[PDB]
Amino acid sequence: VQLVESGGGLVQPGGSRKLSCSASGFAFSSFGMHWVRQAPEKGLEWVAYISSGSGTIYYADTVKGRFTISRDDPKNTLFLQMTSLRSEDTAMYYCVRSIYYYGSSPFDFWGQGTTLTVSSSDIVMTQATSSVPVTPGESVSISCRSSKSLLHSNGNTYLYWFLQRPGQSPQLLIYRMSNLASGVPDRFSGSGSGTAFTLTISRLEAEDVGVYYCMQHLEYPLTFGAGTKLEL
Amino acid sequence: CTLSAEDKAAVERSKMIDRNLREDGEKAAREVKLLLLGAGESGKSTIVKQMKITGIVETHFTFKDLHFKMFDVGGQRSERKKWIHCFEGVTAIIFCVALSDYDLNRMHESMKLFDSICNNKWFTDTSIILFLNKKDLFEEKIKKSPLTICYPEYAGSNTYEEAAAYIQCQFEDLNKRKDTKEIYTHFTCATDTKNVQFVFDAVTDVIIKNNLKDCGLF
Amino acid sequence: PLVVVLSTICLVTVGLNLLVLYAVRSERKLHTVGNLYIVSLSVADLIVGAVVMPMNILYLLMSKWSLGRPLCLFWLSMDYVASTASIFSVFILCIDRYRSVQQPLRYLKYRTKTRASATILGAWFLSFLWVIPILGWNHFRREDKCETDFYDVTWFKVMTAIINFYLPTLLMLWFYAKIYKAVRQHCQHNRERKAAKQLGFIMAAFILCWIPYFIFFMVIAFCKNCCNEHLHMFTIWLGYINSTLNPLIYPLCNENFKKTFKRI
Amino acid sequence: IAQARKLVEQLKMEANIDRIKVSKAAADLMAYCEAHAKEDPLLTPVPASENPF
Amino acid sequence: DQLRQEAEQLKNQIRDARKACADATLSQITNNIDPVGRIQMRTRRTLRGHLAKIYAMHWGTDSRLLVSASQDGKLIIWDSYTTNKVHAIPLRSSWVMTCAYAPSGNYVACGGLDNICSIYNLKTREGNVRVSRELAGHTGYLSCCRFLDDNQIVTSSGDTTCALWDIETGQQTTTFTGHTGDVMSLSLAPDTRLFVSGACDASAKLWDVREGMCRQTFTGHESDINAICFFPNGNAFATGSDDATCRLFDLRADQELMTYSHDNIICGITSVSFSKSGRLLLAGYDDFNCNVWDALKADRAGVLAGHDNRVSCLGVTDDGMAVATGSWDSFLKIWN
Ligand SMILES: NCCc1c[nH]cn1
Repeated sequence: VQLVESGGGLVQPGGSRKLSCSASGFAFSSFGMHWVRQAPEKGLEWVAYISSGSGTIYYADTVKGRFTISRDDPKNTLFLQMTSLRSEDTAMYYCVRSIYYYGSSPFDFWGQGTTLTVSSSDIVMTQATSSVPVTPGESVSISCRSSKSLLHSNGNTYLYWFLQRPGQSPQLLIYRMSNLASGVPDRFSGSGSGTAFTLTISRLEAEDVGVYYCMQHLEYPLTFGAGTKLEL
Repeated sequence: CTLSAEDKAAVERSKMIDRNLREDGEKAAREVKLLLLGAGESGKSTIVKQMKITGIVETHFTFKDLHFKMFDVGGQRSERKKWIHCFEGVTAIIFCVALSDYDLNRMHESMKLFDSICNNKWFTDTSIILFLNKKDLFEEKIKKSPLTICYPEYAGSNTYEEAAAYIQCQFEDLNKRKDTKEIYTHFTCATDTKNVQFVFDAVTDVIIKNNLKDCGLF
Repeated sequence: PLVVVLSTICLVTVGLNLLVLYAVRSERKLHTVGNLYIVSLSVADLIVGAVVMPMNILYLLMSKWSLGRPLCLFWLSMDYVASTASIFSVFILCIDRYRSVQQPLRYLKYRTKTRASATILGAWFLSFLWVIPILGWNHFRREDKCETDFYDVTWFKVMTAIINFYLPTLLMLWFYAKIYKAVRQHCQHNRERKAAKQLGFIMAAFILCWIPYFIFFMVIAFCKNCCNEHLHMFTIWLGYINSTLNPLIYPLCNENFKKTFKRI
Repeated sequence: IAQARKLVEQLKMEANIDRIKVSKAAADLMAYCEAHAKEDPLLTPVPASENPF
Repeated sequence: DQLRQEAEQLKNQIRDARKACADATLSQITNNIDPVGRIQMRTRRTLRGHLAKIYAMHWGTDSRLLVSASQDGKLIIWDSYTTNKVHAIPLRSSWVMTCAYAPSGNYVACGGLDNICSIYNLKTREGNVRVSRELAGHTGYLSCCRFLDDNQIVTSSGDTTCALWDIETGQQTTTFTGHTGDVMSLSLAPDTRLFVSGACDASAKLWDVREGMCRQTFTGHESDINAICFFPNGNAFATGSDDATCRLFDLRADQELMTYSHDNIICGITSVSFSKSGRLLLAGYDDFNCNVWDALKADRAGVLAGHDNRVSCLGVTDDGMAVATGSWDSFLKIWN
């Protein structure tokens, strides 16, 4: 699987750009797509969604109606056309896939992201801290809080954990608060109930350092935690 | 009730699966499914070649805007016929028996086969296209002797067409009920596209007759 | 007494039609391209029996329209819409059967349920088109009698009658005669007995129920109000009995429909 | 000489059988069907709250 | 003849040894056990979307997912809870006659008339279901795929033989022969170290997956054996005849434990399954109705009257919460 986005660059305010996400290596038509973004050294923030078949579309309330998302399934090329960009739209825009059925990991693979720069109700997810120094071999516990109770009547606690190692793109770790992602070491484990949630990392390794994130998927819009950084 | 962002996305996926299943079924009903049968050493690699071109062997040939599917049976060895019912709804049963069938007794085996498919509850209302294709050896072995060698029913003169009529004449006696199904026998020279055209005609006549039974006329 | 009998008829119609529709919803073996037309026919006859007929029954009992001008116009428009829909549903069903028989393989290239629904909705749109005059004739009368604004316009009445019963009747006769020819040639190899009986029953019911009414249509268009009113209601009730009987001809001649009804 | 030899050899092993007879194995079915009678959602209908359907 | 006489006397005396120690019937002891009343089960779910006769169906190991195969040429994986179509797979040959679900849920196997068992992978990194393997080597139509692990599968066929296959290599690891007719159904034991297969020869047999040994043989029917299943404790198995009678045999007793037959039933059983407690024997019939028998007294404690056509496949979930039934009308029904 290889999602590579193109369209990043520097643009003056008031203009319009387009970001393409040329997919390769999976059944594009069967995957819904997102456009999670990240402002410089601040945290992640969802942008848009487009379901399979282009049936459903959702936008972030910050730019709802200002961005538009279109999916070209026979060609495997997803677009997000931004109409008017302010000084706050500058960010690294990621292209994320998501497949929804009973038992899927709907945030498994995250694109390589593209850099976009611009010259000068909703559930709130809070992370306790912003930096935690630790050394290898020490078990660590990270925790973030939510406004409502994510435990849906189904029983699924729609809480997602990511990890953005320095210079890389996020990588899913726990897609429903208790289920390990694909290809991640089995030392990670998530728990927690109600509003509070915690991620425990036993036998911490050198390469596990980075800014963790907690996201909720109980209801749109999708909201990200502030971001906990493990320091070494 | 309100649904989760995921539990809705699951429901949307099911609709897409449901749409494709329905759409695919429409294409299936546009084809003519002809079950192809034959007796031992009757000649089965010569009529299939004439068409526009292991267990079950399925063949495709689009002739005059009709997509024909022909399912051969020369791959299955178990003759228990626990799989015939899977061939309900076929638009015909192309049964191939030639005049040289008494070279390898043919009376018991051949008549027992046709009595089998005319007795099957599943096939009694489907037409049976009967094929007697070639004319290269059908005359040179009739004159060897009367048909008393293995056909005691007849002990009279044995010409080509007259005796051929007797085989057909005794054939319809095999058909226990001619009220619903119809045999479309063929006596031709396996030299050209004769075989393909006859099945096309025998396929139009069975389709058109099926429409009327739906209209309540025929 | 009369109303009682009429009521029975009315109720019967509705009941029967509903059953037919329910069948085409349940079996899933009836979800063919030759049953969407029967569904349209059943819907038209259900409208006739549910919205049109009962108000007419009330009109006979009270000898006057007690529901006022708006409901008068509503009832007249529903009557014309549902009657034209019934006739055109029968016509399109006949065209379906004829094109099936004369060109079986070719039609399969264009016998998609999409085309069947398109034709059904086109016929229903043509029927609904009847509301333009019934509600806007004056733009382009006793208060106790419900009637249209054109019931004494000769040319309009003649043209509507031609477009509603006579041309469909002639084309139906032609196509059912051709279907009978095909059936006979196929039977030639008792068999033709069933086909003749069914086609005769269909056309006899249709013509015996709908020809007197359009005769009255054109005559009172010509006469300019010299005719009786009791005659009118008799012909209209024949036309309603036509929709009552339609479920007893088209869907009862199909084995799957009969089995579905037997199960219920 | 060796066509039915394997067949009878299989029959020979069908003679040396750990014979647990019909009544010896009659109670085993009864014991199991009783010891798990409380876990069967169909034999004993489950309350409408714990039923996932 | 010498071996024939030895064979004839061996069986007669072996049966005599079985008869001599045969104490009493199951009913003679379980008569005092009270019945289960009427098991009136209502159709909670109706899974629709198949456009042809449904030939096979297998429950998921988590008691929530289903697989169904149709003559339509489709293999559909449902969510039994929300009646949602998780997967839809186009099979190479429309003539499907059996299917199985991997006990880990990763793969799904299906086969039929083309003598090939196609094994598909569900949890692919590319998001679609591909064909991991095409197990070929049988010389007849296939039936009753039954996964053992993610890399070991049994298959019955109309070649009068069953076969154990190492899916990774694709070579028949073992071949169990001895039948004299098409083998219609096999059902793995709970511990996955044995299995029992019934064949059109009106006889079934217990085979060992490890040594390829005809450990036991079982007779008593007068017609084919179109269905077979294991008692939940792996010590008995019930076969569904085309004779229109079901029979519960015990592996150890070398005899039929009991017969489930009723006069009104004139047609053969198409599929057989058990309840999690080993009490309700569910038999799908050709009468277009299933039938719930009390698996210890042989009484029809209720009926799953549904479908417009004959019932082909039954399944009871791992926890016993539901009963999925299929039939030639192309509708699956989940009863509870
Ligand atoms: N019963 C309404 C008769 C009609 C329809 N269209 C014209 N006349």
